[PDB]
Amino acid sequence: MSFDKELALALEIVQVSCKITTSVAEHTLTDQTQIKNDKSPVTVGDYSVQAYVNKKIHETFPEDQIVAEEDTKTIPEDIFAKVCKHVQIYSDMKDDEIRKSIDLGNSTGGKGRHWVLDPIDGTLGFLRREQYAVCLAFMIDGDIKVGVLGCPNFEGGLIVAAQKGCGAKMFSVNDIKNGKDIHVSTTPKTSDMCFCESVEVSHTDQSRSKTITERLQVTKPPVRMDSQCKYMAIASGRADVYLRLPRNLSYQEKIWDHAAGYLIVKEAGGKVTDIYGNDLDFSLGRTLCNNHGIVASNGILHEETVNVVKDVLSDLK
Ligand SMILES: Nc1ncnc2c1ncn2[C@@H]1O[C@H](COP(=O)(O)O)[C@@H](O)[C@H]1O
Ligand SMILES: [Mg+2]
Ligand code: NA
Repeated sequence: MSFDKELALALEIVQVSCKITTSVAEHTLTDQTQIKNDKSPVTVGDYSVQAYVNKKIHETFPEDQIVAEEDTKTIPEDIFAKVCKHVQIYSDMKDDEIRKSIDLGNSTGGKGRHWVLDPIDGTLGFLRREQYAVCLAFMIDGDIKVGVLGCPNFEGGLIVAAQKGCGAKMFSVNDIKNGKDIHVSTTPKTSDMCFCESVEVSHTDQSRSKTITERLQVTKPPVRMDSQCKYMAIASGRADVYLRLPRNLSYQEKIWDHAAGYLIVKEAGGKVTDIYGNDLDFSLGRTLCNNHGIVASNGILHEETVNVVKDVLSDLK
């Protein structure tokens, strides 16, 4: 009823993944960047991490399906070229296996055993040379069992990991053998809360979080940061609350944006719901289709915050 094996695999490959991303970042970023048709960026690093991880997962657990962000549908010839080369540093795949590996990420989730991957979470914070994450989780019937977040730029480079029921833990990117426990903060007044949110204005409503926090009488200004590294701040007590605020009722959050962090905050003693206080349902596919937005906190302040968020956002459509 424990998942030691799934968890040892994830720490192993998230840690290499981090080596892969730091080394991709050693070069100029432009000639390594693609603009998806939807306008979002994706880099040589995303494809390299996802090729390596799907390969390692598929070798070790031949029956599990993978849900991951990227695919090869369209991926320019010269980017692919560089992926290939970054990949062969860590495994012997020919350009063939690499494409096949990246394309294993097409599972629709739901029943059974699924791995959930963000090869680079917050790709923009990666071009920004600021916060970003390799995000891996393992679930069964939409219940998260293992979550790993590797964050090469946060406070020196840190890896946090949790399996269900067994607590939360922090590692250096350099040593995944020696970890420490990790518990959310004990902050009991919302006026003393440090709150966090995305840097991008398209990913969260920063005008309304201002309103919410001003009502909660928050003194300090938001720390704006990219990626699931926001869940990792909640979990280690560096931040108090984390808001992700929608502008409509039609955006559905991707499960590779939330699943690893979700379990890590809960194991470290906090609470994660949506903006109406409902628990996240990871069993309805590739997105959290029965949820609207995110509230992640240290548990102490959750309902107090949710009440004010419900209200500032009762007009979504
Ligand atoms: N309209 C949107 N609302 C919320 N999240 C989004 C939206 N569009 C894209 N995203 C996701 O936000 C993630 C990055 O969030 P962040 O790093 O917090 O800015 C990406 O992985 C996107 O999938
Ligand atoms: Mg990404
Ligand atoms: Na992402």
